[PDB]
Amino acid sequence: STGSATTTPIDSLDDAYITPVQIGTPAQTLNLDFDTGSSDLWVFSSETTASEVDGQTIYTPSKSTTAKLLSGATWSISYGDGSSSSGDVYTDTVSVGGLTVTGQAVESAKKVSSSFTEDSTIDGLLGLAFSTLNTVSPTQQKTFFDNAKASLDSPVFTADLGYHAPGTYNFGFIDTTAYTGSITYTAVSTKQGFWEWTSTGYAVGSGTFKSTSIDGIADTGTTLLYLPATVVSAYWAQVSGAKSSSSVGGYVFPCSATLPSFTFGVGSARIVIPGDYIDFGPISTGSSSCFGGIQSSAGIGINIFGDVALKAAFVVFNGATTPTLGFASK
Repeated sequence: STGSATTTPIDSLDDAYITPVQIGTPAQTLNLDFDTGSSDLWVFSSETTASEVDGQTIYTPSKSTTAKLLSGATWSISYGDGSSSSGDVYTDTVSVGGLTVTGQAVESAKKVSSSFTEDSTIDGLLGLAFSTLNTVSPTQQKTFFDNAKASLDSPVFTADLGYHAPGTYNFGFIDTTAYTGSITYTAVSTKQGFWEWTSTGYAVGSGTFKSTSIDGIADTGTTLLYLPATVVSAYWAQVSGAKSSSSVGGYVFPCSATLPSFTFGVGSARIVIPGDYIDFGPISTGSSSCFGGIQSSAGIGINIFGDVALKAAFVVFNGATTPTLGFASK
C-alpha cells in the first residue's frame, strides 16, 4: 500500500504545516501537524476542557463506530517549545492520503496548553519519530508509520515541504519526479528516539564550505533551524545590523536586509536554503526588526534541522531495519 497527502502552511510565514487525517467511522477529518520529532498522535476532542478549545476541529469518539477506549491508558507530553497536552486513549481507524491503519492509538486531549488553544489551525499532532518516544502509559503505543510499515510497498515516508506553498507527505514510495539529481542517504542514530544524523558542514552565502560534523535531528514539527552558536554567529555576521536580542529571544535583523543563503552538507552533497526562507518577518506587527530563521541551539541540548532546512529538500525517512535519511535538492 501507499498514501499521499498534501501538507499546507498554517500561515504566511510557514510557522507549521497541517495535513488532513481521517479518524473513525464515519470519517472525522482533522488537520494535524505531522511531527518527525515526536511519537504521539493526539487530537483535540470532545473530552478537551471546553475553555481550552478555540476554533479547532474536535474528534468525538462516541460518534465513531470503530472507536474503542484503550482501558487505563493515559498520555502526557511536553514539547521543546514549552507547550504540553495530556489525556486518555482510544484505538480507531486512521487514514492518511488513502493509507489506512486499523487499531491506531488516537490520544484524546483532556488538557492542552495555551499555545495549542491559541492556534485554531492545528487540531493535533501526528508523531513520526520512533515509537520508543511514545508517552502512552502503562502500555506504550506505536506511531502511525510503525503500524503501517509492514503493509507499505517500501518502509519509507517522505517529506516535501513547500516554501510559502503546499507540499506533500508520501508513505510507502519515493516519487522520483519530486526532486532533482540524486538522493544522498546518511546514517541515523535512533538512540534518542529521533531521526538523528550528522551533517558534514555548512556554508554562508557564496562563502567557502566549512567541513565540520553537526549532529542534529530532522524535525518537521520545529519551525526553525537551530544550530551551534558558532555556526549561527557566522551566518548573522553576514547581515548588516543583525544581532542577538535577549529580549526578543534570538537573532533579529533589519527587515530591509537581503539575507544570504545557507548551505548544509549531507555526505558529499549540499542542500541550499535560499535567504528568503530565513526571513520570519517583523517581531511584532509593524516593526522593522525581523526575526531570523536560523537560531542558536545552545539552550536546547540538540541541533534541530526544522522546517527552514527541510523545506529546501526532498527528505526520505527510511524505516528499514537499519533506518537512514535521504536528502535531495528539488
